[PDB]
Amino acid sequence: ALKTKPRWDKYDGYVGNYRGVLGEDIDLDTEANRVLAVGTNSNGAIVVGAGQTGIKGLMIVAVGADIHGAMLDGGINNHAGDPQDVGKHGEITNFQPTVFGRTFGVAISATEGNVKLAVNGVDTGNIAYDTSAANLKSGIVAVDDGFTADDFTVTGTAPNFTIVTTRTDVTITASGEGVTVTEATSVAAAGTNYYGHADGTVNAVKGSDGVYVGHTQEADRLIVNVKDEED
Amino acid sequence: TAPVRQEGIMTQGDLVTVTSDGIDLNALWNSFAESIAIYNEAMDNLIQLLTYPVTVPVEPVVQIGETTFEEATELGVPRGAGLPIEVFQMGYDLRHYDKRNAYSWMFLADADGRQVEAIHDAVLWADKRLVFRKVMEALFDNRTRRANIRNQAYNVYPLYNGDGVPPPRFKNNVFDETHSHYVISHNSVVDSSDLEDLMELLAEHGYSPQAGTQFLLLANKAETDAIRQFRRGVVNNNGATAGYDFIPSPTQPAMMLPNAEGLLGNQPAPTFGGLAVIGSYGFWNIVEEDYIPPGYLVGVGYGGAFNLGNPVGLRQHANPAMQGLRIIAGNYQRYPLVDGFYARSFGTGVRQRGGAAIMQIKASGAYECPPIYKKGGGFLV
Amino acid sequence: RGVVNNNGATAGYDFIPSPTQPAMMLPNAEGLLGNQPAPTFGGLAVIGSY
Amino acid sequence: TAPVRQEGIMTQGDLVTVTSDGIDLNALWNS
Amino acid sequence: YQRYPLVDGFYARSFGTGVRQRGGAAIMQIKASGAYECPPIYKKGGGFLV
Amino acid sequence: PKTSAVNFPQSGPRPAGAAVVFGTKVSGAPGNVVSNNAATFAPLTGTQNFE
Repeated sequence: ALKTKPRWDKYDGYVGNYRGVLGEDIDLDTEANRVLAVGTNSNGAIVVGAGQTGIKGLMIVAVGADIHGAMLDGGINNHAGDPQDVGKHGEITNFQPTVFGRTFGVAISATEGNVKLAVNGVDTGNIAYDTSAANLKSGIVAVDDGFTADDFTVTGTAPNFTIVTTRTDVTITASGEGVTVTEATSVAAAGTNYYGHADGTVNAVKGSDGVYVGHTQEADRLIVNVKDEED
Repeated sequence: TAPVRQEGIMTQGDLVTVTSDGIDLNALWNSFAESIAIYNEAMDNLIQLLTYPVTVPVEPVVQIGETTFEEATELGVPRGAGLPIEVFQMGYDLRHYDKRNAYSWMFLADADGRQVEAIHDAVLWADKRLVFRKVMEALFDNRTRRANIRNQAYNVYPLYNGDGVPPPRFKNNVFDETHSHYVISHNSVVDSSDLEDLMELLAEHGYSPQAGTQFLLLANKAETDAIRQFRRGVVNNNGATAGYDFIPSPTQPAMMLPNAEGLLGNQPAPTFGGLAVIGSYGFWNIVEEDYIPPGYLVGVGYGGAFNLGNPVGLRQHANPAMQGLRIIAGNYQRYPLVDGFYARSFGTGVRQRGGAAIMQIKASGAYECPPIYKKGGGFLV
Repeated sequence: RGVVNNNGATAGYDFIPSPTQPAMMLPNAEGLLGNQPAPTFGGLAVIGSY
Repeated sequence: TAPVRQEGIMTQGDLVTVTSDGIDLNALWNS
Repeated sequence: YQRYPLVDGFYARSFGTGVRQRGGAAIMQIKASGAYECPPIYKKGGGFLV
Repeated sequence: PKTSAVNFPQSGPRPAGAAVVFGTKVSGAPGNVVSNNAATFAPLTGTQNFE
């Protein structure tokens, strides 16, 4: 048709897969129809990411869409205080990793002079082949497009940087010679261990906070078996 | 009964049996039936006055639609004409509630049928307390809800609350987007003035004694014990002076008529719908009701030229099998466990948004929903 | 009703005399809004109601 | 608030017709 | 105009007015000083609607 | 209000064999005072004109 989207295939509901209530509203553009790593806050309530307890399960907020492909707003399973289902043991099919915003690797091929990047196709002010991480931020912010500093993050050292963003509607590219840009990408990989994080993302990498949530088999599936986070 | 809730699988040792000294405890489950009946009659009288089956009227928007003649001439011709039209609709929410009961095979081997019938009855009692809470919460919680039908998202509304279509103009009263029927007294104790200020919220839209509108005031004992003191031309709380007499109903204890003139008002019938009326003040029939929390007045209009009705629309699920309280077979069936479910689905919304008003009696700040009728607070009154 | 009695307390009601009490004049020809109490309760004699 | 008069030849674009979502606005002129 | 591209039609009325018994009625305006004013809603040149 | 939107609750047939997933309706339930006093909101028309 056009897209498949993650769903519980096996979820029992008597074996410590549990009902709770949300502590917060779920973002329908950013968090619905995704595999969310979840904990509980200092009240009885489900939160995306590490609450008071750390990660205790996975949640899929299943939401329909209109015939034009937008999410149905008036749902009863996605606002604060709505009831939701959290799984520790089960299978998720049409599985995909979960990531928030956009992130771009920038790297400079030039060893002298200046280079140029485009934000949503409009060109940035010139930046040195040795600009500071502070001056990629200042360059990228400084165009009359209305995004401003408030929704960019930058980190790196002169040869390369990561431009992170919380929004989906901003795209970085190269436009001048002497610089290359790749958006990061995530897709499920067969025979891999997946890991929930304090953000609520589910990824193949355990950093300093990753809590094992399951392993895939064939890439389109996840066998969920949450090694619950502990103190 | 006490606010204590055992949950989980019923096991041996959760059994009730005749005691060693011969007390048949399984005879005693119905021992609160009188209090439950007094609670069942109070809720049913309120539900029958506050609620009605939903309909979807097409809401009229008043339009200009002007045209005029001009003076004719023997040569030449007059100008043309044309007219506008516009309308809207309002909707209702729906939500799903359930409960489970579960027994071990050892429990079911030894149990008296009277014990599992008591658990059934106590679930049927928790069902009333839920549907009554949602009827009250639909009127008391001044927050706007969202719902979806035919892929369209729409607001579900309480009384006028500063959201949605403003009230239409009436005579010279004209209303902006912020207009609200959730108000405060501005004083820590109820005045006769507050019963005038509350009446004005219905009368500003034409729902009025002149229009033939009947009025009901629901209040707690905490307020009615002040309202019983209102004597015409005598000062009350906060320097207010009562414009009318409180008139006791035929059921109340008698009073000496204090003046040759007689009391300014009319003596009410002893009931409004099924509720027991304590008396009137001005045009309000006053009902004593502990299901209204202390420090709140609820004024409701009925009838008149505007044909006011019950404020809250009740929605059932479109599937015939989804309707009423239903008992459902569980996933565990024989051994070692048996389980079963109870489920209800229904919802609410206010279409007639001006026909009632709520006042919180306090000095300052916005109106607060009483916690007992706030949406997130629980499943029992 | 509305008159302060002992210790600063104000009455919510009138004491209403029973039919066995001596006659009295009232400011209004209707006298009472409501009835006088019945003159006996059980087998005891009632002086009035409050 | 104050009245306005539409005047001219009634054209297409002055038509009132059944809405995208099926409201018969032409049942309502007597309102 | 009768078929295509236009159709039109007219409404017409003819009538008028006057007073015979000139003394049989009177109008007072409530004001401190100056002449009687015809109220603009009923002044002859002001329009064709009440 | 001068007319009401016609409600249309059965869009088509309903799936067979689901009759156990929904319970039996207990008859004497005290909360049935509310659902006896309720009706189906399923308007066919004007669904883009909720305001």
